[PDB]
Amino acid sequence: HAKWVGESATAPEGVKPTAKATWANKTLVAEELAVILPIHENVLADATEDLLAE
Amino acid sequence: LDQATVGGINLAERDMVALRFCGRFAYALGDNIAQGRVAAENSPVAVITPYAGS
Repeated sequence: HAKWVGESATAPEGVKPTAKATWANKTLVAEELAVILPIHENVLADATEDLLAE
Repeated sequence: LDQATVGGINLAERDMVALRFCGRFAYALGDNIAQGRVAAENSPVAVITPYAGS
């Protein structure tokens, strides 16, 4: 931010302030989610529906 | 001047400026002028001093 200023050559109210801008960091971190669906080959053959499609 | 520090005043920090004036000068007096075979002591200057009495 800015400030209001005097004009004095010697008093502390005649001096312009110093100041900082600052940056920070957010992150994407890739994480994994998964499942395994085991089925028996005979059950998959005897069913009336394609259980691998399901 | 618009950024210097002069007499402890930081010019830029205080929205001040200064004018630095200078000149370089010399003086010489040609005062033992030649007067013959023998070197002489003189001056081209004489002085009048006020009446000291009371």
